[PDB]
Amino acid sequence: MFFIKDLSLNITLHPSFFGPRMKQYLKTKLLEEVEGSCTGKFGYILCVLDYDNIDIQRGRILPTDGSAEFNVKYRAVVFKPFKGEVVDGTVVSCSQHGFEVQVGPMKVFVTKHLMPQDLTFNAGSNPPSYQSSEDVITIKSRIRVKIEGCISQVSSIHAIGSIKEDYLGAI
Amino acid sequence: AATLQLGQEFQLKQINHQGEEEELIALNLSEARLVIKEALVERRRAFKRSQKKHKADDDDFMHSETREKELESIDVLLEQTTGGNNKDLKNTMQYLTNFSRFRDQETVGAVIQLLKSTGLHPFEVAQLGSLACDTADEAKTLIPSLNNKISDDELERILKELSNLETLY
Amino acid sequence: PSYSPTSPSYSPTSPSYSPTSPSYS
Amino acid sequence: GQALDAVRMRLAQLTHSLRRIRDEMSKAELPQWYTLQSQLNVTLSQLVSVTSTLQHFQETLDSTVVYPLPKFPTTSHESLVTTLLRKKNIPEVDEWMKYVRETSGEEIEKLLQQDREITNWARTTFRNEYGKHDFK
Amino acid sequence: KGAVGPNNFIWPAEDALRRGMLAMASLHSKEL
Amino acid sequence: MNVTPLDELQWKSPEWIQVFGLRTENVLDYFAESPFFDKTSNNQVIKMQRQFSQLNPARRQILFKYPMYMQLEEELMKLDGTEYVLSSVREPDFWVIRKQRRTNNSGVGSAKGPEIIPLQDYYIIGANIYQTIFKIVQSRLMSTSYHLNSTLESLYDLIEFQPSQGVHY
Repeated sequence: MFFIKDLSLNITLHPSFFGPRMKQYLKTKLLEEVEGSCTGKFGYILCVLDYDNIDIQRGRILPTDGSAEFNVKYRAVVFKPFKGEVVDGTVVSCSQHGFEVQVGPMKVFVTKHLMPQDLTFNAGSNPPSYQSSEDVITIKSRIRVKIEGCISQVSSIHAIGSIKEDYLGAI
Repeated sequence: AATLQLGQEFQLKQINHQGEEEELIALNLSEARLVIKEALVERRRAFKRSQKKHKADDDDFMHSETREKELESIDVLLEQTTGGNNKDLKNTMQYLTNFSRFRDQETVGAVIQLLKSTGLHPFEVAQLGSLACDTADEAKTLIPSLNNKISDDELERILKELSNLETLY
Repeated sequence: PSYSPTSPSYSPTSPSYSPTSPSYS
Repeated sequence: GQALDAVRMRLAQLTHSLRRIRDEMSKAELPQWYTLQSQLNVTLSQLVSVTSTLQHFQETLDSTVVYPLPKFPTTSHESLVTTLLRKKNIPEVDEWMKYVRETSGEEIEKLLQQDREITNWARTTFRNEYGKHDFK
Repeated sequence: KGAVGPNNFIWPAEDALRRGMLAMASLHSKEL
Repeated sequence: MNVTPLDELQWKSPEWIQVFGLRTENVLDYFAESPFFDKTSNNQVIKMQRQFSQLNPARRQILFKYPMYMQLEEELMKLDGTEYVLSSVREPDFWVIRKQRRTNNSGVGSAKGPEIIPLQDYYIIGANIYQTIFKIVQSRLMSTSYHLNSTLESLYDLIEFQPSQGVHY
């Protein structure tokens, strides 16, 4: 879910970049390393605001290697869900065990035990989908999934959701 | 966040770098897409200004005729501002563009005014801006926080007005 | 919230076009 | 009240769009043609939506009866009350459709049915013309 | 202010013009 | 034959206010000679009956304030039909009447009293009388559309095109 947060990072600048243009190198390093990353403490790093207003701190030369470490604070827009969240998304792949829904930059999987029995798997259809009396769900179909759990690793967060209750499926 | 369990990291009250408490800010697909597009075009303009310092066309990007032309402008913007090293940003931007409920800034402002005039939680407001529900009960079930907090007539009125506000493509 | 309220666009200078005719008794 | 509330919000956004197009036309320098087209089309389709929604809920608007507040003082705000009370059209539009009707000027009914049959015939003819050539 | 006193106003009275003979003169303009 | 709508019709009676003056006692007497007062209403019938006999929220407040208003009910309950009754009064300049018609349905099975149904709106402001908002809104919108059409046709006249540049001014 999109939110604005205050973030900080420690960036090490190599001694070979020690010149009058160090601020430019720091800005390039920050933009090239932070944007698009994922942190389990704050979710995916989507965007950074006020690029011209980057805050900086005085260097502190490390005693072992000579690389100057800097502390940079900024404000960023990030995405992270919570337990019990309901989100609309796009069906990615269809399987017999369930389905996968892309929401934002993340994937939420639903197992066949997590939908009502009225939705039946049709493999002969192109592409294979889930068909019911009222709702049909397939590729590029907007589907609402109630996220139940999330697993966070260094570079990504996976999710598992359920649509077992009513008012779920095609919109 | 069925029970509005946002945790410490996403508290309603945020402490900024100035030390003053602020309301937590939540943006739907339209608001986030507009903000990121504005930031990217501003960064491109700053880059062009810097290049001119070392040594018109920007009005066509923000105003897009069609979804495909908007996507092409988005690809050009990513090529000229991002470098093509960030695939996750491209995927997020494509997801925003394909399923953006509202394309015009004024209509997005109208949606924001309609949703936050009642003073609901920012999470609920952003969810309503992201989700288009035909009936009030559908939204109430799909948004458990909205239960017991908003009258059904008000929710039906808001949903019908939002559905009417959707710009035809 | 509300992005911006509407500017007051009152036009008191408008002369109005009320038809007056049933004054004679 | 719900219908008038929807009318209120939609007309408020229409007035906001009018204020927008106003303060981007008031500049001494005219912007690019394309931005003007986008603003024109958006505001004009919004006016269409205004017309359609006002059409939809005529019964709710008609059922409502206008009455001043007991707390509202008319002695001091009679000018403001009269400002909103008056509804007569602007004169130029009035003589506009007067000259329009002047130019336009059982017989009328049979011309009406003749117009019906011309309309239906033209529609069928253009359907046939479209079907004649493969456009896919 | 609430008592309409005759023949003493700041501006010409509408009722004075209505009661004035110019009204019938315009009515009897054909006789003129 | 061209008729001015009665909604915008405004009557002035300087002679009556000069002779009698504006008061709640004779506000109905002031209204009697107006065109809006239908001669077929039961109020006029009550007036001739009284003449022959002599010859031979704020609703409850104005209910309890005046005794002639009482006499109005005890002379109006017997006659059902189009009748003129006062709505509200704030002195010394504002009076509004309530235009309603009564059908005393005394049929078996209806425990309610006589049916009261609105017919028209009348506002007495000063010595003047005023009598749909839908028409006002549509008129304003159509005049706005006419002005917009004029402006846009003028602007399109100002437009000039060249193949090698596009459209300029």
